[PDB]
Amino acid sequence: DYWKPRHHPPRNN
Amino acid sequence: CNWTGVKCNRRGEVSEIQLKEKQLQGSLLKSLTSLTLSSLQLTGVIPKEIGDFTELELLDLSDNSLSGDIPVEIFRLKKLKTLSLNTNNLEGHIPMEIGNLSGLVELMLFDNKLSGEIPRSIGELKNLQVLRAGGNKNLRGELPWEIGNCENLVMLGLAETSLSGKLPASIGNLKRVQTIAIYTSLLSGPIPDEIGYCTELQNLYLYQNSISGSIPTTIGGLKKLQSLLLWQNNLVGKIPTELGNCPELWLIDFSENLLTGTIPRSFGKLENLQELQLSVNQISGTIPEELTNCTKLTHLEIDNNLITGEIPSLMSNLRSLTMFFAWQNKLTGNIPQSLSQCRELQAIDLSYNSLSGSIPKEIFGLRNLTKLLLLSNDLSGFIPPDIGNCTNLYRLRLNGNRLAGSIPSEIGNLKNLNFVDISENRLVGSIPPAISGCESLEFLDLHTNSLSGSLLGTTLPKSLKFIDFSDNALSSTLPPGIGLLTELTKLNLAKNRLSGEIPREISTCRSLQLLNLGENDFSGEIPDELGQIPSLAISLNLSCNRFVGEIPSRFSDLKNLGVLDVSHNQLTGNLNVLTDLQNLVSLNISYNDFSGDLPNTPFFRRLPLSDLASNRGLYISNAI
Ligand SMILES: *[C@@H]1O[C@H](CO)[C@@H](OC2O[C@H](CO)[C@@H](O)[C@H](O)[C@H]2NC(C)=O)[C@H](O)[C@H]1NC(C)=O
Ligand SMILES: *[C@@H]1O[C@H](CO)[C@@H](O)[C@H](O)[C@H]1NC(C)=O
Ligand SMILES: *[C@@H]1O[C@H](CO)[C@@H](O)[C@H](O)[C@H]1NC(C)=O
Repeated sequence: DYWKPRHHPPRNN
Repeated sequence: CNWTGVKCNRRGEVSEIQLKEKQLQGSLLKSLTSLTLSSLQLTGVIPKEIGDFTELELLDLSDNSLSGDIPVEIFRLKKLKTLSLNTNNLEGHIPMEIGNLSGLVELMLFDNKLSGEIPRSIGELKNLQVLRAGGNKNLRGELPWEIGNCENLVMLGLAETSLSGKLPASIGNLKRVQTIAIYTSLLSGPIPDEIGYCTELQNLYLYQNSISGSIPTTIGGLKKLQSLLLWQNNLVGKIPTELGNCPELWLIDFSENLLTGTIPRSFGKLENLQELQLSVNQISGTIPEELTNCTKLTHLEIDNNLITGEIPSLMSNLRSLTMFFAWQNKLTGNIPQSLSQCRELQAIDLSYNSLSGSIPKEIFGLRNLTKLLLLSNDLSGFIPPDIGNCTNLYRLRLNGNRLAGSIPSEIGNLKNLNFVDISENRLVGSIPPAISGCESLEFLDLHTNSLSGSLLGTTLPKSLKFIDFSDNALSSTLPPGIGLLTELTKLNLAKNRLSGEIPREISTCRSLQLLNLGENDFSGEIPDELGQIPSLAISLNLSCNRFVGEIPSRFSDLKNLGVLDVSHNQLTGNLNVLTDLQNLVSLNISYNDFSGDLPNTPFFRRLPLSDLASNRGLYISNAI
């Protein structure tokens, strides 16, 4: 099942 | 004729058949207008005989296991306004004869095994509104030019396909299209400027392709635009100023591209912007103050760019901000205290900048802040006592700054704090006993500071997993109460003034994988207890101390130890106790008083001869 629309995963330190 | 699931026309003939949400298996009245067999777990092919129901208008076979091709006879049904084949096993091409269904409105092919190209025939469907073919990995080829002829399209999605090439300029003819979703595909070349002709466009999702060129300026003339996801492409050039002209734009994600230039001041006019993600680009300039006029902003991720200047104080105006990521930039100046007027902040990451000054006390007044990451900056001054106020703080990283003074005791007030890294600063005095109050604390990194005084078991929480106190001035003895932390995976005390024996209580740290005691004043004999910790696996470093006596026989029991360094001590006797450790990878015995022969084995043969030369009697011998 293809993934629904999403934003760029945020990345913190 | 009504039992259930069967409906008749007025004239008395069977009209509609519907069955769903049952459980079944296996393969599957010429007046029937509507046929739904859906979610039936059906297998096999679609019988070509389907094409014989001439009055068919709806056909929904979706959410089954059907295989084989889509029979071309299916396209004989000239009365079909809905065809749902989605979520099946279907393979093959979309037949050209698709163009013959002249009244088709809805077409759902998504989540299948389909391959080939999209026929140039789709252009003959004048009533087509929704076409969703995504989630077919081998659907390939360029989007056909003829797509511009479907005048009624609202929804188009090809996501997670192998669709390649540039989107045709044809796309600008779709004057009613609302959502274009083609993401996680093979697209390359520039977004065509003609896309600015699609007046109803609301949502543009092109992310995770190879799209190159720049973001067309024409995109600012789309007045209904709401969400723009262009993330993870090759996009180049500056962000169009004209985007400030899209009153409805609530989400902008350009993350992971090549964009340069400046964040445009015009963004200040977007009164609906909730989320701005520019992360991982080349954007230069300063954060423009006009950005503080977007009152609904929850998410600002500008990390990994070239942004210079100071963080604007008018940031207090964004009262809904949950997340602020500016890390890996050129930011300078003080962190503004007014940032604490954003009461909802969950996560602040400012790491890897030039920020200077003290950490403003007010930021610790945030009752919802889980993550505070200020690492790698020029920050100096004390850690404020107000740190005790930040009730929900989970992850705290202040490492890589100039911070001075003692660790404030009120940090013991924080019951959710999991992870704390203060390493590489100027901290002084003792580790505060009150830190025993962080009941959740699993990771404590204090390394490379001026920390001083003694070290107690009562001083530390028993939930600790990771401890690094290395590179300090810590002194007196490693307390017996160290045996109280039974969760401790990794303990690094290296490069201190520590002294006395290693307490036998160390034997009760049952989880200890890594132990670094290197570079201290430890003396006496390595206790037998150290060999009783089967978990010792990653590393054991006893080097650069005063240890004497012999390697304890119990050391034969560390069957998992990969790295062992006893070097630069007064150790004596031979190595025989070590000879059977099969997982021992690295061994450093140099600068000791060892003597005796070692077997000729690839292990001992790999030991540098200078290592044997710094001992008393060590040599490789050959067995008789
Ligand atoms: C952290 O919590 C402190 C304890 O209440 C708080 O303290 C004071 O500020 C109030 C005014 O708001 C003063 O009337 C009071 O004298 C202060 N209390 C003490 C004992 O120092 C801090 O202001 C809080 N810090 C932050 C940044 O919110
Ligand atoms: C053991 O400790 C010494 C002293 O701190 C250090 O220089 C050495 O590299 C450490 N050994 C290993 C194997 O990393
Ligand atoms: C002992 O040898 C290991 C492996 O060669 C090395 O990493 C470590 O630096 C050495 N210890 C010291 C004190 O130099």
